[PDB]
Amino acid sequence: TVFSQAQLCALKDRFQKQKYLSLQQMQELSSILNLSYKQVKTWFQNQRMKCKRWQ
Repeated sequence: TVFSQAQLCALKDRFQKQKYLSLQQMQELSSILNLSYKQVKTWFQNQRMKCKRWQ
């Protein structure tokens, strides 16, 4: 239920390139990292909610 440091890098890496992923893309990314899609899905949302200028 808690992301490893490498996983955080990988998610943070993509978010810097893409604030908005498609459902197919979030499924693809959750497979690589071995995390639930819901987990990946929530992560991006939480991430976007922190700043106005990422919305």
